[PDB]
Amino acid sequence: MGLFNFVKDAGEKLWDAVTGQHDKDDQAKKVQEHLNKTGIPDADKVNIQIADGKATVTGDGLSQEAKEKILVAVGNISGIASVDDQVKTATPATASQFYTVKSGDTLSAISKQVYGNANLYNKIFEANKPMLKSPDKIYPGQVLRIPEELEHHHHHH
Ligand SMILES: [K+]
Repeated sequence: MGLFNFVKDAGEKLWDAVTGQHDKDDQAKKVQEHLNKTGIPDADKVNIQIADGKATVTGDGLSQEAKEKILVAVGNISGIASVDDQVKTATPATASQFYTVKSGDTLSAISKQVYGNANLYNKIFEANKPMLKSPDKIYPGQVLRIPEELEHHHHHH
């Protein structure tokens, strides 16, 4: 209900994660820019803070999908180990799970893990977008956003 845990070393290499580059809001700056570069929706609706590697998102008035959306992009920074969600939602949306890619897994393999079916790799990857590069282009530490598999009966191919 507050903090989310991520990988640290894994994610977009925005800065020199070896030390933290320069300063707190500068680290955040990269993150904000990163979300704008990637094209993360509602990334302007929120706000990002950085505490060495503990990022904090805030904002209000978006959907929960938008909120977590930012979390993923912010929590997938090389240098960021976690994201403190402080952003508020104005409209009802479906909540998702967060799965961290392990060394050897593919979008399919993890989809099969989270959904029970690998064919749902797209639902994840496209949801991890535009943060995620490509399905088989994941990387160890990629905490992919796992949308809620509504009605397990049918749907899944
Ligand atoms: K990270």
